[PDB]
This record gives sequence, structure tokens and C-alpha cells, in this order.
Amino acid sequence: SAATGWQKNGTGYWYVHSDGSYPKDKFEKINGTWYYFDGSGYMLSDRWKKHTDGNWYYFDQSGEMATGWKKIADKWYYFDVEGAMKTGWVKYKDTWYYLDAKEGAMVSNAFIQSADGTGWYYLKPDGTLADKPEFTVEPDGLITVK
Amino acid sequence: SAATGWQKNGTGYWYVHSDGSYPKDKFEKINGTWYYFDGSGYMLSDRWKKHTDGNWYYFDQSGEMATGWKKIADKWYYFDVEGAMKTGWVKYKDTWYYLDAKEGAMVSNAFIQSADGTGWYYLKPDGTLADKPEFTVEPDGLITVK
Ligand SMILES: C[N+](C)(C)CCO
Ligand SMILES: C[N+](C)(C)CCO
Ligand SMILES: C[N+](C)(C)CCO
Ligand SMILES: C[N+](C)(C)CCO
Ligand SMILES: C[N+](C)(C)CCO
Ligand SMILES: C[N+](C)(C)CCO
Ligand SMILES: C[N+](C)(C)CCO
Ligand SMILES: C[N+](C)(C)CCO
Ligand SMILES: C[N+](C)(C)CCO
Ligand SMILES: C[N+](C)(C)CCO
Repeated sequence: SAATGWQKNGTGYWYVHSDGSYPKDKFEKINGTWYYFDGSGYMLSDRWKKHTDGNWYYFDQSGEMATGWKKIADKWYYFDVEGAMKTGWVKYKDTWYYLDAKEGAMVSNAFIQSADGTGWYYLKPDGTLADKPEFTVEPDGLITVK
Repeated sequence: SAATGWQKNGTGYWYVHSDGSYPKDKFEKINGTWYYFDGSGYMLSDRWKKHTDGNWYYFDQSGEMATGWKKIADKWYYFDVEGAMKTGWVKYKDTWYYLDAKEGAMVSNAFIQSADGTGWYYLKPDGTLADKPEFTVEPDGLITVK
């Protein structure tokens, strides 16, 4: 906790073990919290990382691995309990949400094709699933949903 | 997960067990996360709670018990790992912070009297402890610190 723990040489943070010594290019758990250190010892803060397990990870300005829902650059993302960004459907409370399969951001006000390519799910403006959507159709074929 | 879990009757969220039944006026852990439900079964969201253990707890709009640093109404608070709002000194990374003993918000740009009433600690504008503060004094007795 003096020459042994969180260190700061201007550019960023690194961390010192009694002796392992300082993590680089890996994850580390520190007082209960996961961080990632770049190839040069420096903690990632406010940054996306695409890991070796094919997952996307986010680290806040503080360096803490994101877990659960997190608004980032004005878009929602859900991260599983082990910090992996999720895509597709997720259960949150009483309802369902859908996260782009490409960028991973929550989708809203959209039709999502069903897995078997046969049908659709509508997600409202706030992103929730419509359990009971309502349609109206005008003569030109214009559709409103609610 | 249908007539058995997160429920929503307009006013707020309540939660149904196979059969305990629905928590009221207590904490509950649900899929790894702690919530609090008022005397009437409803999940607290975006709210301070003063618990029966004499601690202050915060619950975000989502209802999640706050843990770690959390900015709330434009002030910082550190919550211990079990969600109890902390006061006094805390260790964060390479430095120290001080949280008001009264309201619990982080203190910045201030002198804090040492425990034994004998000396002082200065915390900068961003709230960090000054390990090496510098003073200058003008003829009227005016002091700058840095
Ligand atoms: C150990 N440092 C983080 C200071 C530099 C690594 O090259
Ligand atoms: C200054 N804090 C410790 C409050 C957090 C900065 O990310
Ligand atoms: C979409 N979220 C569930 C992340 C929050 C909405 O309040
Ligand atoms: C399990 N994590 C992905 C959280 C880090 C170690 O691999
Ligand atoms: C509940 N949904 C069917 C919308 C998602 C599962 O694929
Ligand atoms: C998936 N991200 C949005 C995190 C980066 C682009 O691949
Ligand atoms: C939360 N409930 C609606 C189940 C109880 C109200 O008295
Ligand atoms: C232990 N907690 C305070 C986190 C909840 C139950 O009291
Ligand atoms: C080390 N400080 C004196 C800053 C406070 C610890 O109780
Ligand atoms: C007493 N607190 C400042 C902790 C909460 C605001 O009412």
C-alpha cells in the first residue's frame, strides 16, 4: 500500500504485487474488482477491449470492468455477470430487451425477425418488448404500431 | 418468470417467490443483486434509505443497491462493499479521500482536522488528499495552498 499496490507515473495507473510484479496485457482482480492492463502495464480506463475470448469488454474512467446495464456514449449495453458484452435477447425484470448483434447497443422502435425467420418482435422507443402490439393500416398500406 | 418473479402493477415493482411470497420492508438479493422493498411490497428506485443498522443506502432508478463510488445529484459518495454509505477517510487507488461525517458527500478544497485534533489534512478541488501541500503567506496573513 506504499511501494506495493496502485501506482501512478503520470501517463496512467499500474499495480505492484509483493512479487508477482505488475500485470500487463491481462485481466486482474483487485479488492474484488476486475481491471485490464495494456501491454505496457497501464490500466485501461474508459475504453472498449475485444478480448481473447471473442468478447467485448468495457472499462469506465475508473478502470472497473462493466457489469450489467451501462450507458456509454448515449447508448445502452448489457454486460453479463462476467463482463462480456451480450448481444441478442436479454431478460430484464418483467420484460425483454434486444441488443444489436453487430454493435451490441440496445435496439428500440424496431422490428426484430424471429429466430426461425418466420415472424417478428417489435421493441418500443424505450427498448422494451411489446407483449401486446397494436396495428393500424391505412389505404396506401402504411402501418402504425403501438 | 411469468406469474412468479418481477411484477409490475403500474405504481412500481414487486417480486413473487414460488412461495415465500413478496418481500416487504426488507432487503432482497435477486439474481446476484440487492434491492429493497417498501412496507407495501414496492421496490425502491432512485432513493435514499436509512436502515435499521444505522446505515444509509442508495438505490438507483433501476433499484440496484449502490456499491463503490456513485455520483448522486452531483455529489460523490463511497459505499462499502455491502452497500453502507461510508463517512470519514477512504482509500481509493493511490490516494485518500474524505467524506463528510454529516452528509457523507466527498469533501474538496478544504482543511480536515486530524483525529487527535492536532493537525490538518488538505483535500484539493478534485477531492484527493495533498501528500505534499505548499503554502504561501502574504503580509495580511492570507494563505494560499497547492
Ligand atoms: C512500470 N511502468 C508502468 C512504469 C512502465 C512500464 O514500461
Ligand atoms: C474521483 N473519484 C474517486 C470520485 C472517482 C473518479 O473516477
Ligand atoms: C434499458 N434499461 C433497462 C437499461 C434502463 C431503462 O431505464
Ligand atoms: C473472467 N473474466 C473474463 C472476468 C476475467 C478473467 O478472464
Ligand atoms: C422472448 N423472446 C421470444 C422475445 C426472446 C427469446 O428468443
Ligand atoms: C462493439 N463495439 C461497439 C464495442 C465496438 C465495435 O465493434
Ligand atoms: C405490490 N402489491 C401490489 C402486490 C401489493 C400492494 O398492496
Ligand atoms: C447485507 N446487506 C446490507 C447488503 C443487505 C442485507 O442487510
Ligand atoms: C491516513 N489518514 C491520516 C489520511 C487518515 C487514515 O485514518
Ligand atoms: C443524508 N444523506 C445526505 C445521505 C441523504 C440525503 O437526504
